[PDB]
Amino acid sequence: HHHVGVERTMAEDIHHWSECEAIIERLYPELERRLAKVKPDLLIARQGVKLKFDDFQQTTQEHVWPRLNKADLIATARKTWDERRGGRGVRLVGLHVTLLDPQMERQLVLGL
Amino acid sequence: HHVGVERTMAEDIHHWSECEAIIERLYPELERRLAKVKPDLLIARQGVKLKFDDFQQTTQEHVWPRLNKADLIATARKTWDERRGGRGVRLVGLHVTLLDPQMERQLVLGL
Amino acid sequence: MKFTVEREHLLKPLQQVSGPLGGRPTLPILGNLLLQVADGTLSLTGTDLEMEMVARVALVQPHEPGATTVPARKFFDICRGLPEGAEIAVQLEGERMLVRSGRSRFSLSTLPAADFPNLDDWQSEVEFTLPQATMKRLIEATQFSMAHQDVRYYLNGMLFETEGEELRTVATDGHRLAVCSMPIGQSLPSHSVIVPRKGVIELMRMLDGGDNPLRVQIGSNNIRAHVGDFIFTSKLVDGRFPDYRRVLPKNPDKHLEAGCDLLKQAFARAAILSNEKFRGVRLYVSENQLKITANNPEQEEAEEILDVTYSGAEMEIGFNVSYVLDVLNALKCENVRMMLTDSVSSVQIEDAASQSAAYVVMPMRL
Amino acid sequence: MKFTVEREHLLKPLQQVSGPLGGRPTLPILGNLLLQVADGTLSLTGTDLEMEMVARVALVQPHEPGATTVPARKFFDICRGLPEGAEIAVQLEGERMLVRSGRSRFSLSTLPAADFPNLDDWQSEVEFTLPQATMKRLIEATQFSMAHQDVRYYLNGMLFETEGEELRTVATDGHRLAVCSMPIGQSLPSHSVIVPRKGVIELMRMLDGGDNPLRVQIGSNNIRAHVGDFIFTSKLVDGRFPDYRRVLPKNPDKHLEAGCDLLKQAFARAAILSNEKFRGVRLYVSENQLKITANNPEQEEAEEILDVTYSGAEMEIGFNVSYVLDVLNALKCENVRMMLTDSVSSVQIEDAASQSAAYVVMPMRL
Repeated sequence: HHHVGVERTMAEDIHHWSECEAIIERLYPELERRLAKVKPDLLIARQGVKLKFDDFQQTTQEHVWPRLNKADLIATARKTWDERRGGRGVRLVGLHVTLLDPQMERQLVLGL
Repeated sequence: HHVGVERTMAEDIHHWSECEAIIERLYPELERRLAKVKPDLLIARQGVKLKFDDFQQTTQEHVWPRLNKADLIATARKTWDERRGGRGVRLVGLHVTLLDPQMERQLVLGL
Repeated sequence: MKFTVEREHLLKPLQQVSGPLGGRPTLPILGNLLLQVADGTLSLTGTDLEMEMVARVALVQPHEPGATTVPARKFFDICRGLPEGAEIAVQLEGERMLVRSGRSRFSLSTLPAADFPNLDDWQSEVEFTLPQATMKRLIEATQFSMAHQDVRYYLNGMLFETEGEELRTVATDGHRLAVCSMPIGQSLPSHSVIVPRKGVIELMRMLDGGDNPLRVQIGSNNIRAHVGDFIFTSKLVDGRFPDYRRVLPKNPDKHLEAGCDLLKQAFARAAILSNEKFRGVRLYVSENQLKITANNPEQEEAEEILDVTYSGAEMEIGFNVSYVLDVLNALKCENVRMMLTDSVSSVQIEDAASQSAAYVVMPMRL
Repeated sequence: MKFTVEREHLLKPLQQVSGPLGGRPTLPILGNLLLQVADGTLSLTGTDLEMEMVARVALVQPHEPGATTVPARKFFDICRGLPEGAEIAVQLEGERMLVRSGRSRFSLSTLPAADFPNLDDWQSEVEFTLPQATMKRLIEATQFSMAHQDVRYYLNGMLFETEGEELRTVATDGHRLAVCSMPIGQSLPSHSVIVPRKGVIELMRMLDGGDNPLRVQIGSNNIRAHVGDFIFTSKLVDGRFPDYRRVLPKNPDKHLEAGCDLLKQAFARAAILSNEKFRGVRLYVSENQLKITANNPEQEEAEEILDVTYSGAEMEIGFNVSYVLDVLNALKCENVRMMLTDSVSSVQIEDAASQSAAYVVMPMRL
């Protein structure tokens, strides 16, 4: 599987959703630029967000989404933020996608 | 398309045995005539004709796949018994009808 | 464009609109359905550019307007393959349409709504409504006689003619003609149009269970049929269709009557030994009797003899037995009447008890 | 040769002996049925030289002995086309077989009986009887996994193996294998033969709900199945079938159980967006979950998530989805167990609650 992602480790931990949305706003065009390098139509299999907390625990996941799309990334972040942060500071925010997989064309044989 | 043979009688016959003896002599003749145009002797129908002393006649034919004396005799016998009505028979005929040529020409409505 | 609809509200509309989508498509968009959310309605449109079928689905659940096109069969197969009762959430997300239900998620390719063919506006000139089942009997009675790919393009379809209170269909392919008419209980203008055969076949896909009325509108160049929430529109065909009145035998003096099913079964068994390509059978009509015979290249033969009612001159005539059985299968009545003239003239066949339908079949040469 | 039999005593027998005949015969006679009147019995036989079906019909009506062959489909269509209850009188008349009923007459081409191919006779080595439904289960369980036209000719057929009191069928085409075994309640000699795939299909044609048991005779080079008044015979394939044991996964340490139907439907929907040619889907197993994904050259994708029972290490493996569906359609049970090893090794799939059948499917590379 092929992933493309970008992340920012903040100078200082953040504690407020507005800060996180603001970092997402600066990362998005960087992810777009990176992904456009390799997939100019921005078509992907999945995308999602990574938050790494001040204890170095993190949460990520991706969900199906066909392009790579800031609105959806922000929505995902806000839910992960609410919900997983658990009052901790956030040290790093990451956005990523996973590309659609290459086609499977090789069927193995039982070797009779 | 028909192939047939017939015997006109000198004296009218009134007995089935005399009919059957005539058939016995016609049959080879018919086989020969039919073989000239249809060597496998495959036909559509065959049958027999009787002409009567009152100038009427009957011909009785049915589906049968080859010229065949036993079946002609059986047909004749039936015709003899059912149709002769005590009249003299003045001619005996055997005949076949050949399978028809294939139909291939579909006409149009002329729209 | 967003909507959520329960699976069973989407299935029949999806089958209906994926419907004009015959075979493999020539242009990719033609294998797609156009989906449009506007107001509280989702519309789905399938087209092959000659005709189109549109279904409307009320949206009771939250939605957002917009439109796109998606591959018709895959969208249907996804919806169908979801469990009964599934709530199907659809949303357009750039060049993909997301379909989600349960923990099933699919992303289908789209092509822009703006690129979908919109059969252009026209005004209806003629309209009439009738039971679906009446339209279906009219079409079923004649449809088999439409030409397929005759160079006479106006034969590759079906005439629909109104006058008085009658609606009639006529179809012919130069070998045979079928004409059926039914009264539909309203005053109609005298008008007729030719609907292309594939439109007629599609109209037949649309008609089924014969509760809802069918409203038909006919324009100068288009026909539209509305049944429930479905709307079928087809172009019409130009050109001067044959007049069936001139095709009917002028004085087919010889009249024979027979059991429809007896006749049909006899022709069907004779057919087994008819020429596989040419399908010729010969009919021999004599006092109260019909003999049918067939024989083939392999020198096999069949003969059927039937009692019929017939008291006219003896004659012999040949037919393609398929043409005859198509007529007898379309008639499905108790007794038929065949009306004959001579061995090289067409025959007219009708239900002995009804003049609603008539068939004319041109013979083969003996 | 003459007999007279009522229509309905002929129809099934004719249907049955026409089984081996399929399509476009290679010699004319192979498109014919051998009919033989002997004693109070009419025998009908159909063959393709690899196998034959023989049906015997008692003749209660007057008959004369003899034998001939006639075109199987024409003779069938004639008898089927005659009215229900018709008495069909048959007599051989030179070349040509006459068939007459009511006012219908047919003459069919013949080929000489002495000329019909006989699967000449031989010595059963194993004889046993079982319920028709049991044979049907064995065959249905595995037939889909037979190879079709592998150069390894012994794969294009099904192995029948008697061990102990069990009969077992095995099929494989190199990508997957199916094995099913069932108790026959009779001590049986250890023996195994390969029935050609068309013989397996025919044997399946033959089997019917059935009161009657199936008697099976296995020869050196033939198998015979007798059910009521029908006797099927096939040649066997003379080759060495691979040992199925060596292809079973050696140490499946991962065990997944899932509901069979929910699994099948999830695969069936993912399959919609799998590559039309290669049909690849990816399965990701993790704690009590299976995720199936598919994506195609058109850049569409599907994902399904299912709860399953699984506590093993996480792994991903790819499969041709139509192979997995085939197995699931064959198992048709409540829960399935899949035993895996790693992404490049075969999986074994069984009914979680039965050991009667097992399936091994090789994966696709990720």
